[PDB]
Amino acid sequence: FQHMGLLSTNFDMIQALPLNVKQRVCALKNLQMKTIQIESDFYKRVHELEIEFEGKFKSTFDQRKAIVAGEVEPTKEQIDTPILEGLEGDQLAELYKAAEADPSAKGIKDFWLTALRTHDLVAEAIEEHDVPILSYLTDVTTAASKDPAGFKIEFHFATNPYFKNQVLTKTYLLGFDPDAEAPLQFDGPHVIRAVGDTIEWEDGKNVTKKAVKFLTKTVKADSFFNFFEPPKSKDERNDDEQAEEFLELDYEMGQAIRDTIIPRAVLFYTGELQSDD
Amino acid sequence: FQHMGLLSTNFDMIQALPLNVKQRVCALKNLQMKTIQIESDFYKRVHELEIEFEGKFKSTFDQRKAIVAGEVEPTKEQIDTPILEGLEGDQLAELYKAAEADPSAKGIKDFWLTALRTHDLVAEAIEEHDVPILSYLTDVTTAASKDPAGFKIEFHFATNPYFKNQVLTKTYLLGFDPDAEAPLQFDGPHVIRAVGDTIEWEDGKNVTKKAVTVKADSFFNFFEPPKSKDEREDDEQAEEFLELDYEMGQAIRDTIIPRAVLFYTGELQ
Amino acid sequence: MRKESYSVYIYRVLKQVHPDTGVSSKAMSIMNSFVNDVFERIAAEASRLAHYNKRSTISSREIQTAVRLILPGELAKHAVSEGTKAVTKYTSVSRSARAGLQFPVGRIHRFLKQRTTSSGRVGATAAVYSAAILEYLTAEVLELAGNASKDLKVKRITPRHLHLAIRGDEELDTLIKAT
Repeated sequence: FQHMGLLSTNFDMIQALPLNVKQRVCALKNLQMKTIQIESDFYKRVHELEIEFEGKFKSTFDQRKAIVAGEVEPTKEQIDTPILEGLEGDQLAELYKAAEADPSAKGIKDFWLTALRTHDLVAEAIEEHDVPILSYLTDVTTAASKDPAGFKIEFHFATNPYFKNQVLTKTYLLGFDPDAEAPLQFDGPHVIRAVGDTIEWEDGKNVTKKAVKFLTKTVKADSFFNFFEPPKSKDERNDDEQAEEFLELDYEMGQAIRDTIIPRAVLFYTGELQSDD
Repeated sequence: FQHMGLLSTNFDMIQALPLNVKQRVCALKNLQMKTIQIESDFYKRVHELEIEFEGKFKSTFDQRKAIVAGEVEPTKEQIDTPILEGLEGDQLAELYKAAEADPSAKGIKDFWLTALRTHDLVAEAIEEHDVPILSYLTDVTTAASKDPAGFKIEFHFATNPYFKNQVLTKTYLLGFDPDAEAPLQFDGPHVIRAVGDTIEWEDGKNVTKKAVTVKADSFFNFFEPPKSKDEREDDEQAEEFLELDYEMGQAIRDTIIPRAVLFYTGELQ
Repeated sequence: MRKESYSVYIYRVLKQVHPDTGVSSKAMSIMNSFVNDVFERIAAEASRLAHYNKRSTISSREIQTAVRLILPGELAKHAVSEGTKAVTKYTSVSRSARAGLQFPVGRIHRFLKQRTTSSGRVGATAAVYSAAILEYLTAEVLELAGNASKDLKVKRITPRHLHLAIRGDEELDTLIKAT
């Protein structure tokens, strides 16, 4: 979006401006940096607003967790809410008759796996060997922080034969000030560093690593759980144009989970939220 | 949002759910409506923040206006600011030598016309007969309101032979609450009504009308926005036209006004 | 293979070939099984063909060859013609509207990447080609089924209409039983 150089769309118009008009444009360039600096302060206030609203959302998220885990039963008010909207005639009543109750089925099985995999972006990171692991996810939560600035996403897993961790954490440290390397490019909070989480895999279960062979080396294998081994920033590095797009992809997937899936999880569970490619 | 439940991506999984699990999903649907209600309150709070930040943004925008109008000269700090980024000392020095100063040139000519027409969406609404009119634009400003909820965009025109108005105003009244008839679709503020402004055209200059007198394609139809249903023949397409007019307002308010000089240079693509 | 949902896209193709016709849920579930089962045969064949290339690539031509191996007779020829046209429109809005298709190019691209056992890239034209082939078959199966259902003076495509559509087509019947 923001270009740096002789590639600007109206360069030839700029080049022909008399010097005194050029100097007026320079002043607007300076003023534009002040405008972006104020936008930075705005984004900081929005971040604190999101922090403040965690307590407000908490009740509905906790009740969802309790319902999904089978720890609380639906009320009559909840039962009278249609499972799906926009159904003609007897279709709702017939939908409720299509499968009798099963008291052995507790809570909502595979809720978070189904919600995650129905979002097109997160779906692209879920391989088939990830599916039986994500079936043990009991909750996905998110919390933001002011100091240091950023947020985290936590994946809660019941006891499972894949790994010992009960919570897998992904943490994003964000910069809210305009970039000193490019002040005019600031478009909101930007990821400084993504910090993953060490997975304590049981024997033979690490689907993120594979060996290839005179020499044998361990290489990355496609897996959603590479979400917890994010690529390093330049400050910790030892390809730069391709590691940094991968970090942006990882951050964008984090943003989708935090901003979209977690607040609207059941609509992805049903598949009522769809994306036209 | 899929409004035909049978077309839902996981319908068959839902349909096969035992009745007692279905009833748990129903509870989640109910909880989801409460969640959307709180998201609604979040957007109201974001709106109040945009209003609070107007005093800080306005000072930088007022200074831009004075620079564009030629009412103040650049400082020494402002002159040391590169006209374009990512330029070598060579290129910048050569750029500054390409055209000598012209004391007849006041301010920055066609600033807002160039900025508006460099935005792909707004460019498609500017016809050729709109170009000489938009060249008299001296400022474009925007301000938001809490009650009634919405925002406005004001287009400031220097004295011009096309119309007598000094300011053309576009006002959007917004709804911040979920639709009670369908709470699950709420994805933020939605336009209730767009109100334009009567243009006092001089004789023969109304580029919005043409003799075939019929309506003519013109940017300035932005100031005769389509009516909502209470003021209305076709409804499903009049509401699409209202959304397009609202989306054009959002582009000007959220994107062009805060970064106008980046559209003037073409550094935002 | 896990059964993906195309219902919304199957419904959009239907409202084209028969704007006045509806489709029951059960009929919609058979259509989905049909598309999924065809797609998995296309994917399996494309993986086997990709191994006869340098870096094990699946392009629009690896899908075209697989279609010629899976679709019999005129079905192949018509699907190949619709697949080439879709690829040509895409390479010349959304990815599917770029190819003139209602079926989802983005989703099918993902389905190809995860289902195919080859080691190399899966090109976007292979997704475009695949979607056009599944759409064509869907549109053909819907045109015949919607034709049948109006013969019976009913406004809804049911499993009975689908079954009559396919058993009244030598190529479609052969395709289904081979699958």
